Amino acid sequence: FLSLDSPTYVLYRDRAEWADIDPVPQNDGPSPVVQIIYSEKFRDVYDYFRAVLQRDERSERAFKLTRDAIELNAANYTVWHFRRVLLRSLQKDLQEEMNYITAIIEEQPKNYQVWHHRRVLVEWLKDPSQELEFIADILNQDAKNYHAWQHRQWVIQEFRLWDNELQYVDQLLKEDVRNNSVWNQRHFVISNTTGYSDRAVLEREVQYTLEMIKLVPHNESAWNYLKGILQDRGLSRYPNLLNQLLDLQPSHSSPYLIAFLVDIYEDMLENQCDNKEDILNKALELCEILAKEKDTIRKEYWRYIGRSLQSKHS
Amino acid sequence: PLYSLRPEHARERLQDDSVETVTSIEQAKVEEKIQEVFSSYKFNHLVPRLVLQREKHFHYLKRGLRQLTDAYECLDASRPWLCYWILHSLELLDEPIPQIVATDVCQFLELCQSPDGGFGGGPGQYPHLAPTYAAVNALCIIGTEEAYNVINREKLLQYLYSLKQPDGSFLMHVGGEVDVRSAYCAASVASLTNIITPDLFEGTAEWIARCQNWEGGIGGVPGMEAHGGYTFCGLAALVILKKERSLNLKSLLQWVTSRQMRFEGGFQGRCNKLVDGCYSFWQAGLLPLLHRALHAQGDPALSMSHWMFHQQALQEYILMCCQCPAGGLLDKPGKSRDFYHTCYCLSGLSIAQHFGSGAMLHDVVMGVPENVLQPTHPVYNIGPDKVIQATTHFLQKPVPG
Ligand SMILES: Cn1cncc1[C@@](O)(c1ccc(C#N)cc1)c1cc2cc([N+](=O)[O-])cc(-c3cccc(C#N)c3)c2o1
Ligand SMILES: CC(C)=CCC/C(C)=C/CC/C(C)=C/COP(=O)(O)OP(=O)(O)O
Ligand SMILES: [Zn+2]
Repeated sequence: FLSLDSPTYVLYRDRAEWADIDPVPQNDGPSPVVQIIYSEKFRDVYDYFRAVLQRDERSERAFKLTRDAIELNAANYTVWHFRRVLLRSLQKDLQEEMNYITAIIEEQPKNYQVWHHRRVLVEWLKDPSQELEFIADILNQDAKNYHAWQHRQWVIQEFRLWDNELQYVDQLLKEDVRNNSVWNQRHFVISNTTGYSDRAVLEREVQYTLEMIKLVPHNESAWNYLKGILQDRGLSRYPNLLNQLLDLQPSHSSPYLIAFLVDIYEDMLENQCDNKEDILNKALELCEILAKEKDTIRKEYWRYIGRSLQSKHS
Repeated sequence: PLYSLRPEHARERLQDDSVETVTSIEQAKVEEKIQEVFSSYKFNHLVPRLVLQREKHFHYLKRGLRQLTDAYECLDASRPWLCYWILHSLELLDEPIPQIVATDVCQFLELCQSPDGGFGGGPGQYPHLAPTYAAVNALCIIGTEEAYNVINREKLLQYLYSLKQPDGSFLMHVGGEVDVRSAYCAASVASLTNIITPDLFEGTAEWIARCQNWEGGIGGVPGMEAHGGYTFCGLAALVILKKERSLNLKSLLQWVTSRQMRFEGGFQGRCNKLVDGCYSFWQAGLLPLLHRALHAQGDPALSMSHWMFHQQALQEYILMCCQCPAGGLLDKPGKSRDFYHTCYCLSGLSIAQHFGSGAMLHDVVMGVPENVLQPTHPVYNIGPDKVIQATTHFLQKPVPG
């Protein structure tokens, strides 16, 4: 009722309807460690939360108090737990609670507790009606919010709402083709619907990826996706890729293309390829160029790949 | 002399292919800000000297260990973390914990401990795996008989069982959520206190491997994007259970090494995201783990003196961009200091300057020699000596039941 940041907000020790209860201050012991000098509002709210928690008072005023406790520290899982106890015990309208959590997540989307609470509600009501849309609004403010994507995957898996997700992925990929979260979502939707075994789908996917790479040669996400959907069955299983990549090396080059080439060669050297002698050298040359010129930040890694490749193909 | 200041380094700046998106723009903004720090010496006509501000960082920590301003009201449910972060930072800086401080910390974590097992975020708070990991670790850094006895081992095992799921995962807390962090937290406290029963981690190693995805890294739960925080938790957990082999170690190695920023020198937590000082530990700390995993697998190509990441560059990023002149470390220039970042920036620096693969031992200390920190164990992130000492101590007692 009385907002925590309202001009007429009153501390709990000054509220008539709370005179009967004596607050229970926090016991940090005689010689405090990492002692936080809480503000007046803060310790007032928690001193009374502790009182209500100890007495295990499952009242409406207690319910209202948890909201204030949550607003002061949305990360206090103990308060969230007590609130869920009250929600059930007091038989509170859960849609009303859905409205409430919607609001708190908007305010603090990078918090574990607020999302878990929403999950519990959706689970209770067995209703995912507003999930995909709510998440889209959060993702519209932060396209890479980890909690939001995890909640989205959960809702889709549990209630089987796959039909329109690949489209949503395309929308966001168009907005920012560098959004690694969307590429992950793309792989999430495809592998749980059609799969990457249907050659028509693998075809479509590699063409799209190669297409995005032509457009943004230095976007590591498109590359990681191409590697991830092909490394499964082995890169050497696809003979045309090798040279096709070599085709855009004089123009669409990047240390990302060079590295994929090395990845294709080491799979070749591992699957009995013709002229193994020449390929091992091609690989060791690319490794050297990477470690010394094109991608020196990973020099230790590239010298390792060079060595290991020798160690087993010399 | 300094990798980040050489002229060739300028070539490492982002190439956006003239296609602008939120990602490229934000990566460019941070890069522009890091370039300023790098060039500030040439700009102010001073010869660069990389100095870790020990004294400043010490006061900051020494005080925080005792009291904090209302700025930390949001960590009222994370006090055992505060103990751990600070005690560990001081540990890395090689600053002693007066026995009177150690006992007060011990007494404080006692109040945090739940009657039913584990530790809560503060006095009277329900138990949770994150603060439980922090407390046990904090108590282990102290390493006295007093600290060790604080831990009720039978109840801890009991609490761990109450969180275990049939699919092998663990809940973070009762009525709480599940993700790979809980797997690590549980494995970490269980191993150190020697309470691992034959079926405690039944299927855990398998659940964690389900979290490894197409990128090569590990996500919070199966299907999620690869992230440095969760990947460290996953691999480290597996190292504890001796099941690292359950992962495609090669794609993981390729993933983490690619997380180091060619320009900044530090690490990002996810592909196409921004660098951040704390990932100097979560991401770079994975290298010692893979080095060990591969070596025990008999890998003949492993370096004899370095980890598979640019140690020099990570130390330059931390030393030039992550220190607050007032004390404490941080995400990146422009961001505010906090103990969490102070703890992991120092932990990360430690890793970057200390190599060890069996009998071999090679260091790399950028800047002044006084910068060298105490070594940290890549699995628990507490002193290797604290690890050995605590495990040896808890093996004197049998596993509960
Ligand atoms: C993404 N990111 C990158 N750099 C920082 C972040 C976090 O947003 C983040 C990191 C880890 C996890 C998980 N799990 C969740 C969020 C983050 C910010 C932050 C600030 C403080 N502080 O002291 O002001 C303490 C913690 C804190 C509190 C309790 C536990 C842990 C842990 N672990 C960290 C902070 O955590
Ligand atoms: C032991 C333990 C508790 C380990 C966990 C370590 C850890 C750092 C986890 C972070 C998980 C997370 C929610 C990241 C996304 O936040 P963000 O989007 O703000 O981060 P980002 O932008 O850098 O990816
Ligand atoms: Zn950080």
